[PDB]
Amino acid sequence: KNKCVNFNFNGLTGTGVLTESNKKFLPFQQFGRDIADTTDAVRDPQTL
Amino acid sequence: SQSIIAYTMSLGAENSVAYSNNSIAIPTNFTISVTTEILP
Amino acid sequence: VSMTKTSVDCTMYICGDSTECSNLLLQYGSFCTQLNRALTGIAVEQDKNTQEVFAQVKQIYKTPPIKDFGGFNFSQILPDPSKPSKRSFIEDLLFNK
Amino acid sequence: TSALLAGTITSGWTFGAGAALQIPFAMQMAYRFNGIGVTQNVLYENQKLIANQFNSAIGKIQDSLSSTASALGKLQNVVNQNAQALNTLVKQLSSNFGAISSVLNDILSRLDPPEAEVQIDRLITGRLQSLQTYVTQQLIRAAEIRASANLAATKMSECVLGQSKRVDFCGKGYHLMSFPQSAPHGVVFLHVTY
Amino acid sequence: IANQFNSAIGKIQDSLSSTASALGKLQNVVNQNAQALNTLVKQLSSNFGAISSVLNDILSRLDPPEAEVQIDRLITGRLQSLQTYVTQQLIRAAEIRASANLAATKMSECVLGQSKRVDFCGKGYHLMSFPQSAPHGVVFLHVTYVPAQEKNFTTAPAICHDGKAHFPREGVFVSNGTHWFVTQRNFYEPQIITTDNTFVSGNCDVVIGIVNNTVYDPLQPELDS
Repeated sequence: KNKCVNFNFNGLTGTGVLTESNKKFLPFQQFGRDIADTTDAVRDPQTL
Repeated sequence: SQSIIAYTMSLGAENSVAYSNNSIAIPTNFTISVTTEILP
Repeated sequence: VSMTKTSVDCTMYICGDSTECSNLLLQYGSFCTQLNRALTGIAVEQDKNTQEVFAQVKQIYKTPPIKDFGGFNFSQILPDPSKPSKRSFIEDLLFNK
Repeated sequence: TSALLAGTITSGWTFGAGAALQIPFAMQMAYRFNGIGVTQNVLYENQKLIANQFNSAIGKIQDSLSSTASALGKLQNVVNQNAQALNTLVKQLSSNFGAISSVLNDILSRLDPPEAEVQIDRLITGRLQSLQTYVTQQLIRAAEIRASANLAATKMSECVLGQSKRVDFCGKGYHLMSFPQSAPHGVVFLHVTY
Repeated sequence: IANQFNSAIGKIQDSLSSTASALGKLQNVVNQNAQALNTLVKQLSSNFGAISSVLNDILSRLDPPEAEVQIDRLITGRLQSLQTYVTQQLIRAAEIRASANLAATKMSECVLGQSKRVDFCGKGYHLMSFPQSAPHGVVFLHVTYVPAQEKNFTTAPAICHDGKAHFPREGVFVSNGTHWFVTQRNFYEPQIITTDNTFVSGNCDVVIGIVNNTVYDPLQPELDS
């Protein structure tokens, strides 16, 4: 966290910095998107 | 003894003048000016 | 009067951190460089348009402490010095609508 | 903007022609009434009416702007036109342009070198066309805004720093004075007319 | 005035001879025009994904079944580089066209007449103008009138002579502390307050700011004739 790193998740890839936030993902949701179809949030597949 | 400096831009000095119900400022002299203006 | 000043990296928009893509883009010429000069030239005009409009006077003036203007109430047009932003009540309506 | 008010309200038309000369406001309008072929007896004899009419007219501007949402439509279109160009610029990245996939990683990590270069050549040629379409659009929109600013620059000189004899330029009717106000990416003039 | 004018002409020669940045508006026209013409020539040396940028490198080297594919890439690239040039020059002509219509307007109002548009024909009160030619442009020398030295005076809108309010015809009333005169707004040329320099309207019980003073009657000395 707080470091420029790459991402290889179960269903998400890219490059960026991870930070804690107040967002919430449903139990049937993994990763979010903004208005421009770009990812701006993700839930960890192992931790809650 | 020189260097580069950063500052907030100035908008010009302040020349607030007196105001009242009975005072007027009339000029006494004049001066002719010649300003240049270039246009393509 | 003005527009939103913008600039776009012609490389990162096309090649998102891809060395192979960038190596091929380098063979297309100065298409990449031209687009940065155009948008940069546009951003300068949006900074000139405010000087050619608002800065009609190099000299700054101010109102007196006693606002006697022959019965005309300019309190709605003049700025509110008691507010954090030195703007008027009508300017507040414009920056909010 | 606060300076041009303090100059117009108290110095009139002189601060736009050299040094600022003091003139009372009730005496300013007398010249302005004479500036439109009206003798200045009507002003001094009816100062109470001119003030109550002006102050009442300023109040309508607040109620009108605070109620009419379509009043600032000119400045909102400038913002909406730009944002549509930005989102359109980003949405084109998701398009394939006739390729296997819009993502380079799905091609660079999937196909061999001599095959991936052809698929990549289309996205480069496609995405590069979206930029020239964007740049050319903003380069035309910068011309319309440039004429609107050169117009407003004239109105901040003729209407504000003086009195205009041009009809319907500084407002409908015989013009007396103007009072500018700022706004996001624009100006708003409060023309006074007889 | 003749010496103030001839002195200002000498300063323009000094500023134009020293400050080369005065004519920066005209240098941006030739520079931008030259950069675009140079950009096309540089685009010729680009391959656009082909084997080589030169035609003879492909015509006599590869066969027509394969040369037509490589040749099509250059024609596709070099043609877009023209549309980018013609489009830019076709937009720049509009900005030039707006400047010409403006300069033509100034050559009509400011030169062939005396304008009353504020800050249009030069800063200050406009008197006349003198045009001067230049490469790919035009130059104006706006002669103007500017008051320099000021003095505070006590004024008033009207004067009460004998029940009637005497407003001025031209200028405005002033006071040197004890005595009242009439003077033009833009220059101090005091005159005696008389019926010819005034206009009667109403009475003193309505106008605000009025003062009591005497108006000289030109028919005064004829009474003792």
